[PDB]
Amino acid sequence: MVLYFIGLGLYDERDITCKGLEIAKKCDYVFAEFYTSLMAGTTLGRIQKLIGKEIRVLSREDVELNFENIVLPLAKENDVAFLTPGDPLVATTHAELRIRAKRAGVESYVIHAPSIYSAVGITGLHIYKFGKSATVAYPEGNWFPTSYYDVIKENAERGLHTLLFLDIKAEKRMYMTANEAMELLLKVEDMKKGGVFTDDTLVVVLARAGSLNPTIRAGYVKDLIREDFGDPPHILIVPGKLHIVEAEYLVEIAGAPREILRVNV
Amino acid sequence: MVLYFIGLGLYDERDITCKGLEIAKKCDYVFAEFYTSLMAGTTLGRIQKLIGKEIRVLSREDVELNFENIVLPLAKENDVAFLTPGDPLVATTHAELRIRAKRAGVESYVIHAPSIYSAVGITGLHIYKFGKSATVAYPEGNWFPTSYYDVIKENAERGLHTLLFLDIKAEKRMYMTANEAMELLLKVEDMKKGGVFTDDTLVVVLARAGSLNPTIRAGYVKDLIREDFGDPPHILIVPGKLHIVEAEYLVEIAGAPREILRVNV
Ligand SMILES: Nc1ncnc2c1ncn2[C@@H]1O[C@H](CSCC[C@H](N)C(=O)O)[C@@H](O)[C@H]1O
Ligand code: NA
Repeated sequence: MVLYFIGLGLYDERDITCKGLEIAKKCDYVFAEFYTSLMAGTTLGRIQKLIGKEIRVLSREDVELNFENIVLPLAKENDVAFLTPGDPLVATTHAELRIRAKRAGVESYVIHAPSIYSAVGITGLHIYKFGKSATVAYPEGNWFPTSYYDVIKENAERGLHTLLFLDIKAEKRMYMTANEAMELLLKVEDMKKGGVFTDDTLVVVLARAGSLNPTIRAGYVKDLIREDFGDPPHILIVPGKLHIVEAEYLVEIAGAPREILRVNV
Repeated sequence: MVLYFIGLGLYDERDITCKGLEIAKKCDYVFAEFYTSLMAGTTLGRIQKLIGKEIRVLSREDVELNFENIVLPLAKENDVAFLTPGDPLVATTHAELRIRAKRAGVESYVIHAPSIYSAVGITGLHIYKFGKSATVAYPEGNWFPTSYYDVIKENAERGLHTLLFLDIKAEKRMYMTANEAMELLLKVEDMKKGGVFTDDTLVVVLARAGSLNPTIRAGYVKDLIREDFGDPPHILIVPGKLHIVEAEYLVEIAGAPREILRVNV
């Protein structure tokens, strides 16, 4: 009578840890959701074939409203697994599902998996220099989210990098690209005019982390805003003050303009 | 002709990803480093047994000074693997190694794995709320470093959580405990008197992230500074103002006192 939260990783079914795989193979019932992120290199079949079980995919509503009615009941008499993209507790609200499990008298365990939050290390930017993170959300009707713009400003003033999770509407199969995120940011800059995000701002794009050939690009907005970074998922990063070696990496590995090697201390 | 940077995960030999294990097994040579961190829930022998390859351990100097004379030469005519605890490229000096690979005409690919950076999500604290990260270092001789205290100050001041890595002496296999870290911080608070870290400060301790039975504890320094958090390694987090959902998780899951539901929200 246990519930396992198991991350599947960044790109394909093999990004799962061996610990999670062996545990998943021996669970009675296996559930999962694919609305918190996109694993571009795999399919449900591949996942099912890898763990040797049929997986019941749950919708956001099934989880947020009926987790305790669909999943927990079974966990009271069996060993149940709940699979998610990346790490199950990073930039999701799944952590609260553990409280529900507790209230239903169900023991829960977390099996971590590679996450985009730590994968940013592949950009060459020192991971400890990242500040507050934010999400660039799609404007809805007359509602135009902008708080993520202030997060960048706040981190930039402190010389810290800003990681920007990009929006996702799984049901509409919509995955915000770094380009769309750059366009939204420019529109917010146009209205707020804080000199936070312009055509001359240096940004970094990481696409399909987890795959062997992710797209890692660094450069000025004016040049990257119309560039093709490949299929989603994407994340956008606005670096703060760069260390010489961060700039060297961005140039040598992310194809940034050599001139960023010239750091303004 | 190929060098693989492969993460070993958080705690034991099963924390590597299925993808990382397959690739490691197919490599001609396998190197590893255990100076940036250790795999406390396993041994070199168990890791070597799992991969079925002999693992040549490299020291900090081997890597930082001679990576190109020890690892890259073999990577020119074979498939080589470089294993590191956690997620590759997280340790600040590792990203530069890919530049060294490029300069040597060696292709490199990164195979991610869980990192404490994302695994701390198990504390219930929202990831986007973490600010700049830092390391608590042991004072030595006439050197009393305190920047990690200022980091906590700048983060907390902006409502952000501060992730604190604790000092480690890999070669001597000696870890700084959360208890020791708190003592130092109270000591630093006594000299700077900035009202950042006191007996009433709320803190979270995460130990053995990755294992199925990690220690997640939250409470005030006055009650935790002498509590036994078990075997290392320990991770210390000084949360900023909490969101009610975070506080509820720390209470129900991390045994935090209900007092935080009114005092720290
Ligand atoms: N492989 C990947 N490459 C690029 N961005 C990714 C990614 N996986 C997730 N993201 C980013 O994160 C968003 C989902 S947020 C949920 C993150 C997940 N729990 C994790 O641990 O990674 C996506 O919309 C995208 O912006
Ligand atoms: Na961070």
